[PDB]
Amino acid sequence: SRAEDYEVLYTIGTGSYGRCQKIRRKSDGKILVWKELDYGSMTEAEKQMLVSEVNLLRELKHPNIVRYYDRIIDRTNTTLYIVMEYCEGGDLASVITKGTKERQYLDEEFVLRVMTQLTLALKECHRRSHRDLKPANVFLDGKQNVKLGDFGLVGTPYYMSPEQMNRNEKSDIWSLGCLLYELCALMPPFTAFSQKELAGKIREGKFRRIPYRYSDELNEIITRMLNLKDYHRPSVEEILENPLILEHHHHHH
Ligand SMILES: C[C@@H](Oc1cc(-c2cc(-c3cc(CN(C)C)cs3)cnc2N)ccc1C(N)=O)c1ccccc1C(F)(F)F
Repeated sequence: SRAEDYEVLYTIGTGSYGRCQKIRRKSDGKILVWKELDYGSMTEAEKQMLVSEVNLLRELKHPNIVRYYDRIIDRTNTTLYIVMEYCEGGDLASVITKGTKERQYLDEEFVLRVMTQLTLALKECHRRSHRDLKPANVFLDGKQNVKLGDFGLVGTPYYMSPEQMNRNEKSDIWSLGCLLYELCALMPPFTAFSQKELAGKIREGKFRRIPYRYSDELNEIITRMLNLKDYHRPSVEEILENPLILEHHHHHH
């Protein structure tokens, strides 16, 4: 459990937060990644909070939750390393953006994967009661698995549920609703330039149908998650009972 145990291959992302690197475990050669965080400029409280958060990541083990492996302390450089599984496919935001650029929609089969495995991510999270559902916090591994990251655990809040927007597990369904709709449409269900305009549209509750390449069945379910009334949204359970969702849409080792 020392930085010396891993070798850095190269950097994937920079912050902000700090830095994310693809690394290799020396004992076996397993490819992982770790988040870098320089805690040198933090008070004692912030550091007790940070330690508080990290103890959480150690608790969740689930095939659709980005897997925590290790936490490494380097008091020399005041650097904290959080080591996790490598998700070779990246985040969903990039996939959506890529989709926007080369003007190519994604396959319904892919949406069904994301819909299925993330609904199971939720179901796990609600049970342990968190993480927030947005493209940036959703990762893909090398095996068509879909994993939820730790974000949440200036910009327009596109995914804000009608009830929040105000003063609930059903609020999460809405957010998931917005995420799949964006995966299909390559754009959020409600767009605007100001939050106030946004708010006005969300209270109206209208949006385009997702593209016609997507089945009425898919459209209907996403549409149901975007229902203005929280109690009309399908629960995690009604989502999974849907005829669209099959075994091969689940995670695989
Ligand atoms: C800050 C960071 O956080 C997370 C990163 C990962 C994660 C990302 C990746 C990526 C692979 C690639 C493709 N590359 C081959 C070109 C782009 S990103 C690989 N393994 C990972 N474990 C997973 C979870 C989190 C998290 N915060 O929970 C993050 C977040 C969003 C987008 C990029 C990053 C980055 F780049 F810093 F890792």
